[PDB]
Amino acid sequence: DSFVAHFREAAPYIRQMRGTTLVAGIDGRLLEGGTLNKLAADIGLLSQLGIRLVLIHGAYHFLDRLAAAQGRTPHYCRGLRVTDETSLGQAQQFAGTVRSRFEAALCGSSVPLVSGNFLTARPIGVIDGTDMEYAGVIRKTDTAALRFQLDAGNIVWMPPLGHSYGGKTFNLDMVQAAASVAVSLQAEKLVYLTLSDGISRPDGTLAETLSAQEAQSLAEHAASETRRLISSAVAALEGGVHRVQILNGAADGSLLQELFTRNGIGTSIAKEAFVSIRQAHSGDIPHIAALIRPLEEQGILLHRSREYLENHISEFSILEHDGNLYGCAALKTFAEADCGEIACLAVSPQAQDGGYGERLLAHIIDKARGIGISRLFALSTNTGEWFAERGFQTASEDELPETRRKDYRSNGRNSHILVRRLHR
Amino acid sequence: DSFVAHFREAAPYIRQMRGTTLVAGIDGRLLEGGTLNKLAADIGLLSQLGIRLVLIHGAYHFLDRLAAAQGRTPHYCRGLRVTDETSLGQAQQFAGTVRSRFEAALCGSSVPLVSGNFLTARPIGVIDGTDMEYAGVIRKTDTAALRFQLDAGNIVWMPPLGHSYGGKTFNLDMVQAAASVAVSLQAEKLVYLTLSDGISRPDGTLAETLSAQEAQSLAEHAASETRRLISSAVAALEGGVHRVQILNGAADGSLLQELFTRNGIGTSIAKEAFVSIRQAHSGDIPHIAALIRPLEEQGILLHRSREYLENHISEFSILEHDGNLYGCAALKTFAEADCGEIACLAVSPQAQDGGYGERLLAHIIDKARGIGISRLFALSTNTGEWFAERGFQTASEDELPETRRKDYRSNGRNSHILVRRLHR
Amino acid sequence: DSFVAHFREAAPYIRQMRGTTLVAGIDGRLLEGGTLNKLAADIGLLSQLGIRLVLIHGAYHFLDRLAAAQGRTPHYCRGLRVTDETSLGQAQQFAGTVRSRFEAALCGSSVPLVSGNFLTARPIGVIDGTDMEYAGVIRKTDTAALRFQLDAGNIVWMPPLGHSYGGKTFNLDMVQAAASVAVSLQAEKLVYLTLSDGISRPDGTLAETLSAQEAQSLAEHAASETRRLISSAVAALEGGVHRVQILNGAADGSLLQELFTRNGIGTSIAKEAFVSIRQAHSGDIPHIAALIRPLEEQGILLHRSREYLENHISEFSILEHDGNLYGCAALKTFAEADCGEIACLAVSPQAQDGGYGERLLAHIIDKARGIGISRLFALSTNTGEWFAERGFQTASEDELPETRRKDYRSNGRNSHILVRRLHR
Amino acid sequence: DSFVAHFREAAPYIRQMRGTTLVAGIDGRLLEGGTLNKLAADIGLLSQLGIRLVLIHGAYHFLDRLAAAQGRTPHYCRGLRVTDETSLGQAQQFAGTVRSRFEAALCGSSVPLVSGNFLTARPIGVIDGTDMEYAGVIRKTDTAALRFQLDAGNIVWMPPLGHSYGGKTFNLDMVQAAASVAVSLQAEKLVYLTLSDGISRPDGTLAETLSAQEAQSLAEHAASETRRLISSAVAALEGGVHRVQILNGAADGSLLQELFTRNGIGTSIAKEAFVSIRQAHSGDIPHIAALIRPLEEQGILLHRSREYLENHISEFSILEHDGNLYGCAALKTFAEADCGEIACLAVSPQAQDGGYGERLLAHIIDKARGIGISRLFALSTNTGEWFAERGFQTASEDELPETRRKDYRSNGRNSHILVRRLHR
Ligand SMILES: CC(C)(COP(=O)(O)OP(=O)(O)OC[C@H]1O[C@@H](n2cnc3c(N)ncnc32)[C@H](O)[C@@H]1OP(=O)(O)O)[C@@H](O)C(=O)NCCC(=O)NCCSCC(=O)N[C@@H](CCC(=O)O)C(=O)O
Ligand SMILES: CC(C)(COP(=O)(O)OP(=O)(O)OC[C@H]1O[C@@H](n2cnc3c(N)ncnc32)[C@H](O)[C@@H]1OP(=O)(O)O)[C@@H](O)C(=O)NCCC(=O)NCCSCC(=O)N[C@@H](CCC(=O)O)C(=O)O
Ligand SMILES: CC(C)(COP(=O)(O)OP(=O)(O)OC[C@H]1O[C@@H](n2cnc3c(N)ncnc32)[C@H](O)[C@@H]1OP(=O)(O)O)[C@@H](O)C(=O)NCCC(=O)NCCSCC(=O)N[C@@H](CCC(=O)O)C(=O)O
Ligand SMILES: CC(C)(COP(=O)(O)OP(=O)(O)OC[C@H]1O[C@@H](n2cnc3c(N)ncnc32)[C@H](O)[C@@H]1OP(=O)(O)O)[C@@H](O)C(=O)NCCC(=O)NCCSCC(=O)N[C@@H](CCC(=O)O)C(=O)O
Repeated sequence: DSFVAHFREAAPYIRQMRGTTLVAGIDGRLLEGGTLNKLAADIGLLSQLGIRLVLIHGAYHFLDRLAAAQGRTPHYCRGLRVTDETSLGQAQQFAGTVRSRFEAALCGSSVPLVSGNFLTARPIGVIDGTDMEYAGVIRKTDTAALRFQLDAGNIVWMPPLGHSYGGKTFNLDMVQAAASVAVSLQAEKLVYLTLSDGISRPDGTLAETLSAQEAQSLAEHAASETRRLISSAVAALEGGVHRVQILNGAADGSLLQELFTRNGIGTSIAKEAFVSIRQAHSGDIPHIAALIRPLEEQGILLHRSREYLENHISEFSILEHDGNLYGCAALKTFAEADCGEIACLAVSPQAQDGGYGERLLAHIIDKARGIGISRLFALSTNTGEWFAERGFQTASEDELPETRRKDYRSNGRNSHILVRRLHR
Repeated sequence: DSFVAHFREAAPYIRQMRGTTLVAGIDGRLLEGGTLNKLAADIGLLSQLGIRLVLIHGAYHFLDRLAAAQGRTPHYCRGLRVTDETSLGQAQQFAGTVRSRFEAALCGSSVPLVSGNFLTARPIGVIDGTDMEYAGVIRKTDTAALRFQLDAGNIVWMPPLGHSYGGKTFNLDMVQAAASVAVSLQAEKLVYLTLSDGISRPDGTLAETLSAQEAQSLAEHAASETRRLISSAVAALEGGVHRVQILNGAADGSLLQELFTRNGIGTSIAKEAFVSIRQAHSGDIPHIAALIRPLEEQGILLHRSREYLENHISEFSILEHDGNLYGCAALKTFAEADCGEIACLAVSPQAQDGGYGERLLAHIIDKARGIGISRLFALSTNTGEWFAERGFQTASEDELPETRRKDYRSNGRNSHILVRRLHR
Repeated sequence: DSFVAHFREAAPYIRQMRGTTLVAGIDGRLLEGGTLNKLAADIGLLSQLGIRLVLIHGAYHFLDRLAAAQGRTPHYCRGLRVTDETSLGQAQQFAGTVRSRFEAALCGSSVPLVSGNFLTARPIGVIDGTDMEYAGVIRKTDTAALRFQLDAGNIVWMPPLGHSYGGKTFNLDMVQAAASVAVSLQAEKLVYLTLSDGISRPDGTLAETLSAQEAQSLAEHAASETRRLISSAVAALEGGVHRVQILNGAADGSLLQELFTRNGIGTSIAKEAFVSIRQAHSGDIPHIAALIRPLEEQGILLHRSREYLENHISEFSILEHDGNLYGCAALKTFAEADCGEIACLAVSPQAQDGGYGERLLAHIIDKARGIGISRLFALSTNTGEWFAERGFQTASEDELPETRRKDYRSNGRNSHILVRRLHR
Repeated sequence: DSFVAHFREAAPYIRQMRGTTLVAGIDGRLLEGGTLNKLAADIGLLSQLGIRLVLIHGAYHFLDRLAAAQGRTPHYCRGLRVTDETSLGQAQQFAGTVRSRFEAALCGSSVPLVSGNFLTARPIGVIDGTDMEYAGVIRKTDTAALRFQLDAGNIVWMPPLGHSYGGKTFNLDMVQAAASVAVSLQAEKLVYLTLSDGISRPDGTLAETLSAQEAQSLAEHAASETRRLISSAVAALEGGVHRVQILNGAADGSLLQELFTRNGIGTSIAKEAFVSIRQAHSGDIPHIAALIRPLEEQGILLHRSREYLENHISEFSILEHDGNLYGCAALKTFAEADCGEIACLAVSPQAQDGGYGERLLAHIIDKARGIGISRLFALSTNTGEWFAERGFQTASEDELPETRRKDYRSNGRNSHILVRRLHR
C-alpha cells in the first residue's frame, strides 16, 4: 500500500501506545551483528513515539558459549543457571560490551539512554541440593527512580545484574527479571524478544492470541524453554501487566509490526479476569427482579412480571460475584431461525463501568451463536449508542421478526433498532 | 581530638561544599581491591553531604597491562594512547566490570547512581604521522541531561567512552575528559584521584597550594605523567572551574581530608585572574583625583590636594584595566618603623564587588611587608567592618603612631581604628 | 581518633538522618550566653546535613525569674503555668529577643531561617478551680505551611506562642507544643534540649535507652519536671514519632554526639508496638500447620507431621493478632548444651515485611538465652541472607551438633548453615 | 453610592494591583490600639486581592519614648538615630511584641504570614564625629528567599533589624529600609504609612500627585521629617519602583481608598524619565526627512517636500536621545482660533513602543494649549485607534476647519477624523 495508507493504519496504535510503559526482555543473541543495529533503530523510533521504554537483556547464551568453548560445562536447576564467581565476572564484562554497542547503535540511528543501580538482589540459594551461587532474584526494584527517568523521557537500560546489601553482585534471569520489573512499574505491556516466531499450538501453528489459561494449557506439552516464558508471562499478567508478547527479535521489523498493525506477527497473551456467568434458575428471580424493577420503573426496560420470569427463566443469564447478582441478560428466539434478541440487559449501577455489560453481551452472543443465530437485534430507548459502539447497525422496524415488529407497534415506544451479524 | 571537635572543624567546609558540583577523575587502579570499597564509602558520604558528584574513570593502566601480558605493546603519541579495535573491545569490558564493582561497593556501604550516553566523541585522528584509531575526544557533552540528574540528587558515573554519529565507540583519555566535562558543568571543583600524593616542587616537597602560573612553571622540569595533569588542570581553570585538586586515591581518607579540613593533604591549584597593579606616576593623578573626589566630597576620604598627590605619588598604587583606572590605595609610613597605614583605599562603584578592594589591600600588604612593616593601621568612618572581616582588630587612638594620633585629634572625625599584624 | 575515622563513623548516621524531620524543644535558658552560639553552630550544621529542622523554645524559666525578682509569684497547676496578660506581654518580648539573638548567632556561624503564624491556640481554661488565663494549647497546626518551608530547606523557628480566632495570643508550654507539632509533622525524631544529662534510672545511672513502657514506669518515682517530659515523649511516640530524645543542651556538642555516634550521650525513648508472642499449645496446631504446609510444599521447610507437632509443641512459639496466627518459630535443643537452632521460622505472606520475622527471631533468642544457649544455628535453602543480615556467620556442616550434622547428610538438601553467638 | 457601584469602581484598580508587589513602610505608632486592628483588616484583604505584600515597621518613636521617660536622651545625626546596645535590646523586644500583636490582629480578621533572616546589616559607622553604634544599613537583601515566599502567597513581615557576619544585630531606619527592599524586589509600589495626610505644597494644600522633581523641590523648605521621606521616595523611584505613596495610617480606610479609588486621599510620587523634546530648527530637517520618508513612502504620511519643511519648521517638535532623532510631530493652526491639528506624528520603529508616541502627543497638546487651542484634530488612514485610546472622538469631515475639509476632499484618502478637547 501507500505510505499514507500505512501511517493511517498505525495511527490508532500509536494513540494507544503513547505514554504507556513497555518493558522489553531481550535475548542477548540479538545484541550482536546487523540485528542489533535494527533493534536500536526501532527502539529509537518507539522512544520518538512517546512510549516509555525499559530494556533488560539476557546473558545465559553468551555465558554458556564462553563456558563450553573454554572447557567448562554450565548446569541448570529448575530452569535457573548456576553462575560461579567467574561466570559472574564475565557476565559483568558482557553487560559493559552490550550496553556500549547498543549505545553506539543508537547514535548511528539524540535519543537519551540511562542506566542505574535500580535492582537489589538476593541469592537464589540452593535448589534441589545444588548451590546456585551467584544466581540471584530481584529483591527490591527502585520503582521511584525508574518512573522518575521514564517521566523525563529517557530510555532505561538494565543489565541482568542486581546487587546485595552485602556488596555482592548477582546474575539475574532476564526472563523472570523482565516480568518482575514490569509488574513493579505496572507496565501496560511486557514484550519478550526471542529467536522464535512465538508460541506454537500443538498443531505446529503459531498461536496468534492466547489467554493466560490457554497459554498455561500449552505449557504441559511444551519445551522447557517456552515453559519458563509462559510462566513468567502468566506471572506478569496476574501481577498487573495488561499484555505480554513474544516475538522473534531476528525477524526484521517484527517489533514495529507487532505494535502498530492490526494483525501483528508473533503471539500475545492476556488475562481476562474471571466473572461467573451462568443460566438463571428459579432462585435468581427475586435478585433479577430487584435489579430490573428500578429500570422498568424508569421505562428503560419493558415490564416483566414475576410470572413471565418464572416461565422464561432459561432465556436468562446472570452475572454474579460472591453469590451476589450484578447483571443479567436474555436471549429471545423467533419463528425466524436466523434471528435472536438481546433483551433485558442490565448491570447494577454500583458494578457498572467495570466491563460487566460487555461480558453479558458477549456471553449471549456465544449462546446465540451456538443455536445457529446469525442476526442479533437490540431495541432500546436510551442506550442505542452502546450497541453502535459494539458492532451494531441501526435497523428499521420492517426488518424485525414479525412478532417483534408487532410488539414494536403496540409498545408505542419507538425504541431504536440495532442489528449485529454473528459469524461461523 | 574529640568527635565533636572534628565535626565542628569540617562544618564550614560542608557549608561551602554543599550544592556545589564536584567532578572526579579516577585512576582505574583505584577501582580494584580494598581501596575501591573505601572510595565508595567516602563518595557515598559526599552524596549525603549534598555535593553533586560526577565520576569518570581511567582505563589506560588496565589496557596497558592486558597488552604487555597478552603479547602486544601499547604506544603513546603526544601523551595520548593508540587504542585499536581490540583495545576498545576490552575497554568496554573493563568499564562494565568497574561500574558494577563500584555499584556493589556502594550498596555494601541507598545512594542513587546513574549513567547515560552523555558523551559524544570524534576520533583524535592522526598524531605526528601515527593513526590513533579509536582514541577519541569529547565532541559534545550532554550538559542538560547531566544537570537534570545532578538536580535529582543522583551520582553520575561515566566510563572513558563516548560515541560518534557514525555508530562507533571511542576510548577517551580520562584526564582530558574529566576536565572537559567539568568545564561544561562549570563545576566549582575538579579532583583528580591519582596514585601520588600530589605535585612536588623542585625541592622534592609536596606543593600544598599552587597558582595556575606556579603550576605551569613546574611542568617544564616535570615527568610527562604530571605534565599532562597540569595542562588539564590549567585548562580546566581557564575554562571556568574554581579549583582543581590532585590527591592520592590510595591514601585512606585523603578525599575526606582534602575536602573537610583546613590543611588538607595533597595539592590544589587555582587561577587568580590577572589585574594590573602598579606604582602610581605623575599621569594617574587626574584619574586618581577623579576617583577620590566624590568620596572626599562625601567625607569618607580625607581631602587630598592635587599638590599633596604630586609629592606623595610614590606612596600610591593604582589598579587598572585597559588603561582605565578602577582603584587606588596608599601606604603611609612613620617614625615608628613597624607601622604602616592603608590610606585612600577606593574602588569605583562600577567595578566594585569584583574583588578589586581585596587586591589593593593585599598589594599594599606586600609593599608594607617588603619594608619591614608588621603593624598596619586603617582608619575610616563608614567602612571599618570590611577590615574586621579581613584580619583587623579594632584599636585605640593611644595606639596609633604619634603623628597619626595627633591628626586624629585635630580631624574631629573619630574614625574607627583597626590594626592587622603582618608576618615573616 | 583521626578526623577520617570520625567522619566515617558518623557517615551511617548522616545517611539515616538525611531528609528526615527533627523537631527540637529548647529550654530557653540555653538561648543566653556562650551556649547559644554553639547551639546555633551545630544547628547550622544539621541544616547543612540536610535534616529538616523545626525549632520551638520555652519561656517558663525566664518569666518565672522576671516574676519573683519584680515582686510577683508564679503559680502552676497540673504542671501548666498561669500566665496573666502581663506574663503574656513579656513572653512576646522574650520571644523577639531570643529569635533575634539566635538569628545573629547563626550568621556569626547563609543558613535560611523562617517563622510564621503556624500555630493557632485556644485557652487551657480552668484547672482544678484555677483560671489559667493566657495559658493556651495548640488547637490547629498549619502543617502544610510547615512542610512547604521544610521542603524549601528552611529552618523553622517557633516561639511558645499561638493565636486564637478572637485576636488573642496565648502562652504555650514548650514541652507539649514540641510534641504536638512533631506529631503533626509525623517527624521521625523529637529532641528535647534540657539542662540535664537525660533521664536517670532509680539507681542514679543515666538510662541510655528506654522503651515507652520502661520510661512510663520511671515516671511514678520521678521529679514532676521529668514526669511531664516523659508523658510528652510517650505521647509523641504513640502519635507517630519514631524516636524522642532527651539531652543536656549545656553539654557542649551533645547534640552532634547524640545524632552521629553509635553510643551517644543522653537518653532515647522509642515505642515498640505490641505483638503477642507465646508458647504454642495443642490448639494452634491446625493454624501452624496451615501456615507451614505451603512452605514445606515448596521445599523451604522440612516436613513436620501433625504427630511431630503434637509432641514437640513446647518448642514452638506463635505470633498472633486478634486470635489470628501470623507467624511461628521453633527452638531446637541438643546433647551439646551450648547449641540451639531456630527452626520452622515462618510468617504469612500477608503479614510479611512488617517486622514479624525479626520479632520471632528475637523472641526465641531470649528463650535460647534463658537456657544457657550461646551458639544458635539456622539452616535454610533460600533464606540464608536474612540471617547474614541479622548477626549470623556462615558455618560448615562439621560444626553442627552431631545429630544435626547427621540429618544434614541424609536430608540431601545442602541447606546453608549460619551461626550466631548469644551473650551474657 | 451602592455597593455594586463601589465594587465596579475598584475593579480596574484590583486588576492592576493584582500580582504586583507592594512594600509597606509602617510607622510603629500605628501598631498599637484600635488602629492596628484595622490595618490588619485591610492588609488581610490586600492579600486576598492577590497583591504580594512586604511589611517593614519602624521603631524610632517607641525607643525615643522609652528613652526620655526612663531618663535618657536620644540623639540623631544626619537624620539617623544613635542606638546603643540597650536601645538595640529593647528594639528587639518591641519587634517581638508588634509582630505578635499584628499576627493576632490578623487572625481576629487564615492569611499566611512569614518572617525570616532576609536582611544582613553593616553598621552605619561614624557620622560627623559621632559613633552611631548599632545603627545599621542593609548590606544584603535575600531577594530570592523573599520572592520565593511572595510566590507562595505569603505575607512577608520584617522588623527594622538586620544582622552582620559577625553575629551582631543592628537597628535599621524603617524609611530607608523600606526603600532598599523595594528596590531589590523591583516592587511596583512603595507605600509609606505615616501619621500625616501626605506631603503638603507650600500653600498648605495636600499635593495629590507629584513628580520626583516637583517633590525634590518641596524638600528644601520642608520639615526634616518629610525631607528624609522624599529622599527615600526619590531614591526608590530612581532605583526602579514605579510609584511611591505617602498616607496617613491613622486615617481609617485610607489604604483601601488610596489603592482602589480614582482620586485616592494622600500623595503619590512617580518619576517620568527624561526625554528631550524641543522645537525643530534648520538642522533636524535631514533627520526628520529620514524618519518620515519611509512613512510617506507607505502612504501613511502626506508627502512633505524639503521646501515645505524649511518654511514650516517652527510647527515641528523633535524628540531626541544623545543627539539622535527618534520622533517628531507637528502642530498645525487655522483661521479657526480654537482648532489645532497633530500632524506628521512619527516614531522610529526601533524606539517605538517605549512611550515616545505619548510624549510627543502630550508635548504638542501643551503647545496647543498654550495658544488658546481647545479642539485638536488628527487624521490618519491606519492609526485612528491609537487616538481613540488616548482621548479622541471620531469626527465627520464637515467638522474640520474649512481649509482642512478642502484638502480632505482633494486628498482622496478618506483618512479617519478624530478630535480631542483641551481644557483650562
Ligand atoms: C448499558 C449497560 C448495560 C452497560 O453496563 P456496563 O457499564 O457494565 O458495561 P460496560 O462497562 O462494558 O460499558 C461502559 C461504557 O458504556 C457507556 N454507556 C453506559 N450507558 C450508555 C448509554 N446509555 N449510551 C452510550 N454509552 C453508554 C459508558 O459510558 C461506559 O463508557 P466508557 O466505555 O467507559 O467510555 C448499563 O449501563 C445498564 O444496565 N444500563 C441500564 C439498563 C439499560 O439501559 N438496558 C437497555 C439495554 S437494550 C435491550 C433491552 O434491554 N430493551 C428493553 C426494552 C427496550 C424496548 O424494546 O423498547 C428490554 O429488553 O426490556
Ligand atoms: C570598601 C571598598 C574599598 C571595597 O571595594 P571592593 O568592592 O572592590 O572590594 P571587595 O569586592 O573585595 O569587597 C566586597 C564586599 O565588601 C563589602 N563592603 C563594601 N563596603 C562595605 C562597608 N562600608 N562595610 C562593610 N562591608 C562592605 C561588600 O558588601 C561586599 O560584600 P560581599 O563580600 O560581596 O558579601 C569600596 O567599597 C570603596 O571604595 N568604598 C568607598 C571608599 C571607602 O570607603 N574608603 C575607606 C577605606 S578606610 C582607609 C581610608 O581610606 N581612610 C580615609 C580617611 C578616614 C579617616 O582617617 O577618618 C583616607 O585615607 O582618606
Ligand atoms: C524470611 C521471613 C521469615 C521473614 O519474615 P518477615 O518479613 O515477617 O520479617 P522481616 O520483616 O523482619 O524482614 C523483611 C526483610 O527481609 C527480607 N527477606 C525476606 N525474605 C528474604 C530472603 N529469602 N533472603 C533475604 N532477605 C529476605 C525482605 O526483603 C525484607 O527486606 P527489607 O528489610 O524490608 O529491605 C519470611 O519471608 C518467611 O516466612 N519466608 C518463608 C519461610 C522461610 O523461608 N523459612 C526459612 C527459615 S530458616 C530455618 C528453617 O526454618 N529451616 C527449615 C529447613 C531448612 C533446612 O534445614 O534445610 C526448617 O526448619 O524446616
Ligand atoms: C503610532 C506611533 C506614533 C506610536 O509611537 P510609539 O510606539 O512611540 O507610542 P506608544 O509607545 O505610546 O504607543 C504604543 C502602543 O500603541 C499601539 N499602536 C501602535 N500603532 C498602532 C496603530 N496603528 N493602531 C492602534 N494602536 C497602535 C501599540 O500597539 C502599542 O500598544 P501597547 O499600548 O503597548 O499595548 C508609531 O507607531 C508611528 O510612528 N507609526 C507610524 C506613523 C503613523 O502612523 N502616523 C500617523 C499619525 S496620525 C496624524 C498624521 O500624521 N497624518 C498624516 C496624514 C494622514 C491624513 O491626513 O490622511 C500626516 O500628518 O502626514
